[PDB]
Amino acid sequence: MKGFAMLSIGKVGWIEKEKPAPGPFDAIVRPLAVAPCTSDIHTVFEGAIGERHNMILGHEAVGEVVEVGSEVKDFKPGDRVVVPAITPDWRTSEVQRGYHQHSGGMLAGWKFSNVKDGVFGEFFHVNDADMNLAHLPKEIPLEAAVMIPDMMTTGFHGAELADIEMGSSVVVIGIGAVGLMGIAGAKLRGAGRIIGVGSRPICVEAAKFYGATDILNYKNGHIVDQVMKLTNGKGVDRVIMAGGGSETLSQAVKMVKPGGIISNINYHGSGDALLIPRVEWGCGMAHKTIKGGLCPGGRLRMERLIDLVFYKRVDPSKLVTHVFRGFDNIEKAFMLMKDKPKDLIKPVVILA
Amino acid sequence: MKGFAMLSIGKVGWIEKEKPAPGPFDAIVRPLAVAPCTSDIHTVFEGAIGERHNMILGHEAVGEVVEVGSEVKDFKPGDRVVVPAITPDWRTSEVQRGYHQHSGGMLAGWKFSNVKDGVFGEFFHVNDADMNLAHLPKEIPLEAAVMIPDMMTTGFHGAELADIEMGSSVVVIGIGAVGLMGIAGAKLRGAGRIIGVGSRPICVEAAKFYGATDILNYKNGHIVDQVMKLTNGKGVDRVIMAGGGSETLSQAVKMVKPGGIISNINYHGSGDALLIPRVEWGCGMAHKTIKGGLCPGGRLRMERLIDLVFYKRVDPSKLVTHVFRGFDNIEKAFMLMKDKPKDLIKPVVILA
Amino acid sequence: MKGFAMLSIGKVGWIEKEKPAPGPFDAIVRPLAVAPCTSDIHTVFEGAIGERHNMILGHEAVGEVVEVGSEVKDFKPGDRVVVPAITPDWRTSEVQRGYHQHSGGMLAGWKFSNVKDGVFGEFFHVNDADMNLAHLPKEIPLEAAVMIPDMMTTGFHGAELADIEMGSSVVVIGIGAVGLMGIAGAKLRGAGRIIGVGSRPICVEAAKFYGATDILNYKNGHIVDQVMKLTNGKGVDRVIMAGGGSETLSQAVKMVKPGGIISNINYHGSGDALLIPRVEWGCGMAHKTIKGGLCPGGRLRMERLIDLVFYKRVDPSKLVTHVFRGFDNIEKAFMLMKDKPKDLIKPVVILA
Amino acid sequence: MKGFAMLSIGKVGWIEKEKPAPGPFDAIVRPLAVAPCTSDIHTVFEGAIGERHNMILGHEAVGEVVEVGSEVKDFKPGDRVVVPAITPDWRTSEVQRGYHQHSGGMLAGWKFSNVKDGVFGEFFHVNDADMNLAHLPKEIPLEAAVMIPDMMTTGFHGAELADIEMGSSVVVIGIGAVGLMGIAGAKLRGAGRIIGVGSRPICVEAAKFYGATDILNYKNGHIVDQVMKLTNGKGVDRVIMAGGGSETLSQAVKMVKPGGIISNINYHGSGDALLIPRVEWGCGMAHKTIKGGLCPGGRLRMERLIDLVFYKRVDPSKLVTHVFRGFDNIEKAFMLMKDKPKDLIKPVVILA
Ligand SMILES: [Cl-]
Ligand SMILES: [Cl-]
Ligand SMILES: [Cl-]
Ligand SMILES: [Cl-]
Ligand SMILES: [Cl-]
Ligand SMILES: [Cl-]
Ligand SMILES: [Zn+2]
Ligand SMILES: [Zn+2]
Ligand SMILES: [Zn+2]
Ligand SMILES: [Zn+2]
Repeated sequence: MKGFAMLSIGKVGWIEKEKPAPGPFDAIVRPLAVAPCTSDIHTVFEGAIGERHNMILGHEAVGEVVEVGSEVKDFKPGDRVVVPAITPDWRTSEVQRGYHQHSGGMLAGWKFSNVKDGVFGEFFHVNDADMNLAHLPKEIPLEAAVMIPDMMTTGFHGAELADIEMGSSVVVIGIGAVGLMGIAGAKLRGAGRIIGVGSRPICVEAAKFYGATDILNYKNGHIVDQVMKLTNGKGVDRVIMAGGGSETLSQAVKMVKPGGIISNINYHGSGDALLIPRVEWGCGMAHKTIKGGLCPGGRLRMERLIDLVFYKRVDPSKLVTHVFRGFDNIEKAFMLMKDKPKDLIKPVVILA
Repeated sequence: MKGFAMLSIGKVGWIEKEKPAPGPFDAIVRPLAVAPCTSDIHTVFEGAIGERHNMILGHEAVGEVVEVGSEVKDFKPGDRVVVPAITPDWRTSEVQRGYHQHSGGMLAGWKFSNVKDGVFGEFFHVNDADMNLAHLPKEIPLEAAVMIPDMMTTGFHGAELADIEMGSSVVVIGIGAVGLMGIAGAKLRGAGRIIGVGSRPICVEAAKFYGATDILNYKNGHIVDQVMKLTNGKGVDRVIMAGGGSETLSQAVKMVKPGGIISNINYHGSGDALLIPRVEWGCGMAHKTIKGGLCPGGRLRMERLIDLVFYKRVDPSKLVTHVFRGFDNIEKAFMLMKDKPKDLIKPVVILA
Repeated sequence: MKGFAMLSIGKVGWIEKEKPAPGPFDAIVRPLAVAPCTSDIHTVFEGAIGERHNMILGHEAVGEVVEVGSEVKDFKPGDRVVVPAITPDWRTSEVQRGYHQHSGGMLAGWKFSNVKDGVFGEFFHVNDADMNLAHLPKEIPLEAAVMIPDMMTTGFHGAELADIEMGSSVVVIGIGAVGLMGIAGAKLRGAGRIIGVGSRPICVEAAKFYGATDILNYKNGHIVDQVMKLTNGKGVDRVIMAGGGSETLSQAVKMVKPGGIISNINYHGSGDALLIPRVEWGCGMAHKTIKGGLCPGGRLRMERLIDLVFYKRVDPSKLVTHVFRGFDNIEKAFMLMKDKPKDLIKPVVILA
Repeated sequence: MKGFAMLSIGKVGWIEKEKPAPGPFDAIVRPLAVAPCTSDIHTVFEGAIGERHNMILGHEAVGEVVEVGSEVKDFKPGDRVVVPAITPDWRTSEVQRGYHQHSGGMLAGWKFSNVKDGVFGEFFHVNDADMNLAHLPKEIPLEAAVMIPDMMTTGFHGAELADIEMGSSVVVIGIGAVGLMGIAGAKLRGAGRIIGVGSRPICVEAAKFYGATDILNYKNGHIVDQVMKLTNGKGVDRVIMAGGGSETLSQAVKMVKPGGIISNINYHGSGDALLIPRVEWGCGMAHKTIKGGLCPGGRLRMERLIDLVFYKRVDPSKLVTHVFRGFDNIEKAFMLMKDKPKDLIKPVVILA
């Protein structure tokens, strides 16, 4: 089979690999719709998580079950499923500890396009079908469904980690796909004011649609100053770091109230360190908590988000600004995330 | 001054009381809009809180500050305010413990028409204005605003206590005003499926408006059997108890999943005890946590709920089915809560 | 092989059964030390979990692995291991929800002597050896180690659910083995005053040993009255229910502060319902949270408790008043739990 | 009256000041025993929190009330009291938010020797006596009690913020007085393995006494390698940062497991930023939570810590390596904190 792979740092291309076969608990799946992630740009062009050789890319897919192992009980060939970007080995210590994202080591629940051939191939392999796949309700369009495995789970996790109080104020820094789902998640956790930070007009409109009550641009002056101005010097209860550089951490510390929470869902891809401003962190005593977490995955996570879409709590289709037909256009969609045109949020490639 | 009072258990009527004066930290407030609460029906007629003599009733008001003590800093004569039903003494050990609702004793945070002349007078007294009042944006209509002091803080507290997971299923038993804000709160906490329980058509329509995806009627079979058939024997993740008898707890225990949470905000004003079904509570080992709390009050709570209304996260006006004008209709509005018309959710009396 | 079995309700005896064989992920273990649980007495003589036929009793063992399936990686024949009383199926929705104790159904994590042949046999079966077994350090005596599978995890879970604040006052109702571990767990969570409730002299001394500052005996007045007296009317921050009838629930509600928490770890094998006193539960608004959970099991839990024993944070050997040797003494140990004598806390039978 | 004070950055001396008078809620207290804090060293000589002129230093005292305001109810002249280091204004939004340490602003709950004359004078002023004083039981000697206002509440807060799981592993970096209480606190939260990092023999002995099961010295290699060695490369569940420079944060991140928590209580007094290592923090996605908080104060905190001392949960007397008599020796003790002789942990000056 063919797949679109990372050949080595800085290099991508189509390659040929043998079609994968399932273990007793696994599934072979055919992608029906897929999408490229900013994370893969980081890993390919920034070397953000080490070198790789001929690793098929991509980890956002809706698919058709093509075969299952003899122990798989809940899925069968022909079943349409949503595939989480995160597909943990479930029988590990980290799972017993409550962190499947890290089953087998740091970030190891994220297999596709990390330590496993991704979804940009004619077939891909899913470990532990029964624990890691969710059935796709026919009422959910492919384009929207494909926003669930990564964009929705990541953005909503930003809002979960934030431990938002009802009616409290939230700043979401960065309004790309993850940030927009951060705003939406924040809204679904009962935030009052939601201040989005960004400027691409299509992101700004998306942001308002998902619940931002205010939009700040980096031109009306420093973001921190603007937030202080909007809040009369009082700052905000929560900050979700969804994009930008690592100087965003400092901005977040400077913007939040003492006792607030800063939630990072941003995949930082470069730099040796992230910096915490000493003084505004109360010299370590301001109770400004800093969290940062890989999105949840697995079947339960998908079914929960599926329910959120099915019952129309959120509509992730607005994230999808580009849709292409055809296997080969995986590459086109991939290059789209690299040069990132100004009208782009998320591309989806339809394969059926 | 005049005030509408409980003369004694089973008796209400207008009385003449001396106009209250403020200590250095207090404000005197004149109401602009008020509403009656079901809980005052309990105390007046079921002696639910013991005997009382000439206690002015009511604890749901938006008002205007008339005078403030020499130590009051943030409010002055003229300001329009939302008054929480719960107005605690803030210098107590329960406050250091984090439970203002019980400052000075169980439920002691609730003073108005509990241990203090309530808001159905030409004027009323607010202890600690700076800590207990919040400015009312002019953008918010009185009939919506008056839903904040009690109905909203109560319904929402049901959803908070419930510790809702994003996408999880919630049953709300009882769809009166509080129950309806429970449904809204659940949605605002990110609930997927929300199953409301109750019959009154007008409540039913408000329940759908606030987020209910299902409405269960007692008399289509016992509620637990209905919930099971809806959820294919799986049960629900959370139950909020907002109305009905004490048998409601057993129903909750039976329908909620192990590891689930049952959140009560209902006033149970009759019977010696509530019953937990031993077997369905796993004989004590089912991790079915049971919680029950008085609504938060104070300035912060009000300010937070106000932001939710102000940024249109919730529209409380659909709670109001009856609007009266003039100080005299307070009586009519109160008795309306006693006989409970079919078309009634919540009555409001507009004064100026 | 032979095992000591529940022949049917009210009847116990030795039976012959075939030696179990392991699946790919399982282990066959031989007991090196075992102990009887009060829970089994309820099962056999009160039919508290339904009738059973020839079900081997017991679920507290330290053992020697004698056989492992082909997929077992961390355990091999000859390994000395601590076996948790709870051995869940790990690949289930309840696990993904964070509740292994309920994997596959309410309490389904508890297999041994519930839905599965228990440890009172020449051999027994442990499902999922890698997830469910823990290595026993040679430095821990068998009799101490066999308190870990159940007594310590249950008792400590009582303190965990109690969510104890440092320096706060805790009452533990019932000072049998579980309550004594409740006392120890509470001290290890940083409780200040710990008030144990019981009368048996041997349990009384042990309670003191594990950290009780006060021991209350019903012969000195109503427990609630006594707690109110000890706390000069203020009550206590937390109550752990570890023994007594279901009337302990009412006592616990009446003695805890508003905002407090009541943690049940007691197995109520009798009655139709537990009763919550209405008034003292603030008619549902006192923020008096009621929790109740089956103990955690599996490998992580065992390994954490082992560390606590290993580093001398707790000494569970004081739970052990009777040490027998040999399989026959299993029956003697069991019956000892039945007609519980006055010098008895926990009996242990050492097999090699 | 006489006071020992910071004249300006890098300068200390005795000065004469007006004896303060109480407001209606305040008390005037004379010190019976005081201790100096490393924090005052940072503020004076590193100008860590900015310029100051004639600010009486010190915020750790046990004292006798010599006058109260007309509104003070629970304290009278002659009463012996433990005075918390943190004495917040209780009627503020931050208190409503649950963060009294920052009442009126970041760190503002900390008044003595921050933005108010401290306890190193013949008298000092305590705002809101009834909320901020605790009675000293006669059973507690002055030297132990004076460890409560700061050392104990700070070290214990480190363990509380760390959210320790029972039997889990903890590294405490820095074993001066605060770190030693961090060790004790962690043991009182049910920690299993506890690894202390530090070198001074007297601290090493105290660390063992308080619960450290291992002790690491910077001399024997990089701390992170040492910890990876003690833990078979698995790292630890929690890290408490209680001393050292800011490079400690990077150490803590490298040391802790994914899903772990890092709790800072160290008062950093120099440098622009603190660095988080990008890679070891999973590029922002390792779920390695960073916390950092000023110690709780107020009456309740003191009362709970008094219980821990009274009921012999912790014996803070071992922190006191130097006791001097006489008011003038405040200077002696303070200079000890500057010079840090190898046998010093905490000095105490007895004034009665
Ligand atoms: Cl096509
Ligand atoms: Cl006051
Ligand atoms: Cl096998
Ligand atoms: Cl003993
Ligand atoms: Cl060990
Ligand atoms: Cl005051
Ligand atoms: Zn991605
Ligand atoms: Zn009410
Ligand atoms: Zn048992
Ligand atoms: Zn200090």
